[PDB]
Amino acid sequence: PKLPRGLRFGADNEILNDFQELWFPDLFIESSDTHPWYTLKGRVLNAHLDDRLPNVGGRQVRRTPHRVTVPIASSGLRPVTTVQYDPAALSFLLNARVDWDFGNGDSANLVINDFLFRTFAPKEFDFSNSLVPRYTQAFSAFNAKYGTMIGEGLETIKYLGLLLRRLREGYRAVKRGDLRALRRVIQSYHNGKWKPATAGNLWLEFRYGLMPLFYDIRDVMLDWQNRHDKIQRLLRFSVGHGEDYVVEFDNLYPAVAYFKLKGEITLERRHRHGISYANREGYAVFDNGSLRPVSDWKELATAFINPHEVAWELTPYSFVVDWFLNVGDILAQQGQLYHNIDIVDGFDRRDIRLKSFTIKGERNGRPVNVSASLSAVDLFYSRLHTSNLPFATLDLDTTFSSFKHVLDSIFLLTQRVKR
Amino acid sequence: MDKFRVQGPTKLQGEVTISGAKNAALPILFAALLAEEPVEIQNVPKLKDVDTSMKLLSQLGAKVERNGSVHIDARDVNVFCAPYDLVKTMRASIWALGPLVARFGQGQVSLPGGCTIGARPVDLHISGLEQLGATIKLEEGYVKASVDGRLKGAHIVMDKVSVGATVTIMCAATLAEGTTIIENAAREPEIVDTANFLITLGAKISGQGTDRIVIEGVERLGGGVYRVLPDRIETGTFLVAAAISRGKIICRNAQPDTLDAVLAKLRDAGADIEVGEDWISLDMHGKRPKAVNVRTAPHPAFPTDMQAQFTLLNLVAEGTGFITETVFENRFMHVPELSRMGAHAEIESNTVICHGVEKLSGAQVMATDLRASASLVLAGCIAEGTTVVDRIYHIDRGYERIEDKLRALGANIERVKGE
Repeated sequence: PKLPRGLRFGADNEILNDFQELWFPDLFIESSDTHPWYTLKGRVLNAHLDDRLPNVGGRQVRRTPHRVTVPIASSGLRPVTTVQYDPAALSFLLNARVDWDFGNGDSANLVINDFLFRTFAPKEFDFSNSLVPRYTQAFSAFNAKYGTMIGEGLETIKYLGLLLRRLREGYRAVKRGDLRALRRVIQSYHNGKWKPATAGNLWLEFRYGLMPLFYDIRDVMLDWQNRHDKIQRLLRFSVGHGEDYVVEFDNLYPAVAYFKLKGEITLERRHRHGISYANREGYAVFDNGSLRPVSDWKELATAFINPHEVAWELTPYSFVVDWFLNVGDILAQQGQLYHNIDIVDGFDRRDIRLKSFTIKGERNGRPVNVSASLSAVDLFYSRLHTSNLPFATLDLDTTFSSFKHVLDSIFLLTQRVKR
Repeated sequence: MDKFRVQGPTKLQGEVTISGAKNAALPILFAALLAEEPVEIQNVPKLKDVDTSMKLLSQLGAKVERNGSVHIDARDVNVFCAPYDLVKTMRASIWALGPLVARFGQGQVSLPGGCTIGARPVDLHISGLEQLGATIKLEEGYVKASVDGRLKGAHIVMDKVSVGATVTIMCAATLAEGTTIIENAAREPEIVDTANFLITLGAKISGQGTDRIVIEGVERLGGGVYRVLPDRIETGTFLVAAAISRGKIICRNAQPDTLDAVLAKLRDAGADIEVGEDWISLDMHGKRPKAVNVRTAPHPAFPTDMQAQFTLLNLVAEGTGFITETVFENRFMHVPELSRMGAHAEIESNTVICHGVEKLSGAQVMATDLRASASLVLAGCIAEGTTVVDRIYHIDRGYERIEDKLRALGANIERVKGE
């Protein structure tokens, strides 16, 4: 239907996000081996040769489509993509180089190229008693560690609204024509009480008189971007802890099948769980036309600052009033990130890495020097999505509820500014 | 991909006819390359591995035909190069290297694959030819072997007991000059049934079921008539589905002498087992099975060919049972498939810990092994839920018309087309 993966129609040709596919995908069956052929270089039994010997087969890997299209909201995070990787076994390429020098007949120096094996992968392990205390300490110490960083954002948004109230009174003095309620505001920024100039032009004292005011409002707009984007980054508590498990393997007799290879691969089992907070009525619709990047916020701060412009004479009534219309559109989109905060996300990642390894090698009961280097190709990775939460006493809904009333008081002030 | 869909739960009451063998019929087809007289083989079911060997011998130059009985007359073989799509399909195709150097003079056998059961212990297959009189050489995976005259006779000192090591030495020492004594052989029932076919031809091999067998070397033999005995695994597999459903099944055409220690442990659990010569009865009287702790060992004393067959029975029992696997330490695929249904287990080193639960729920499973494919189909006849088995092409490799035998007993099973 003219759509890639993860898209669905909505209103007037508007793309959405299907919930029956991202959370419950449909895995397939793949039967294809990675390296079905390899070579065995070197000299064996005093006879150098290089052929093309194949290996084994039967590799069933079930994967899921990886999607990174549209997110869930504007200026948010990527949705929970179900990435399932369940291979048939654990295959690792081993570029070994076993050689022995004993007597005159038992002398060889063969180089093993691309050697893999198939064993077992115990993927049945849970850690439901280690990630639960980690969430209690993070929520109990949130009011003590971040108790001062959040308070700075509340006093910053309230201080910006006070400057917008005095700026609105300056526009009303042009239509009315009162000169007493215009020259006294300019003297409030300086130390004493003086006037830089006195003329009959109402727009001459409005530009130069508000020069220190433009430098203070610009610093608030640049600081609000850092005090708002850092809060959304703290909603990614994806911590976890795992243990160790070794894997034993024997009966390895490659090439001439006269020397025994064995070892002990020490895997690294990891299991972490992530939790995010978003709006319960924000991920329903998503439009790319109204998505304004962060570059539009920095442009409005330098609108009044211009060393050479002709906007003061080409209909000035359609320039200062339109500036407040773009500010209300930004506050209307950011206000949805604090209205009714409900737990809607939550992913669980479980992957297996690889650490050190101690491999050996014998030949009919004889110590043989081993100098190989084990690699890692086929591993293990899992990424699902849940919809439950054990403990949910203290939430961020009551804390972020006070920030909604502050943003709504500023949006209603810009709508009352008429021409 | 074709898949099944068994519902229920129903009851399994009735009789079932045991078909031919599988592991015992493969060495018989390879022994006809040395005989210059047409032999007669009976009791051969239509399987995937059986039909694969028919096309392999047809490309070599031996005209084969069958309709009611197998009559292979291999005496006009001219092509020595074997294809690659037929050797990698199965696993026991490497046993043909014996007769392709005893009577002819050359042969090219590639590396087989088959099902994922381990690391392919082919170390004893190469050492078993140098002591007899062969040349160690290979090119592009084709194991070449050329030697003038028959193979010599010498005492072979083995180290470990394998599966294909006994068949390789036995099938390559019949017409060879000299007396060869196999030390520490395999006493599995597949060797006893295979040795009976050589006695009819004219071989002087006495002492079946013993680690030390004295093989007498002869010059040339001829043809013979011998009926293949039914499989012992198929008889014991149907007894597990009846014990978990609390019923009664009467078997026909079985070999009680091949399953001595298999039926000995089930008698103490509280089940009436009736012995005989052609019929084996078993009943549970509605009781609950128990758990046994018997270590895997070559026949007798619980053979290693009953791992996945008694895995589901130990889970539905009570207590704590463990089975120490020392042969197939890499075939651990039937454990993750049963854990999704609602069971818990743990594999420590080389011993699986089986607990004791009641019933499970049917879900989507995947069968990638041979013996692990029958345990997933019989579990759906008693569980509550839809059982979907992925990759069902392994069931037809050892069982012919499995959906038709279970239909008369009481199981709604149908075949769904795929590719």
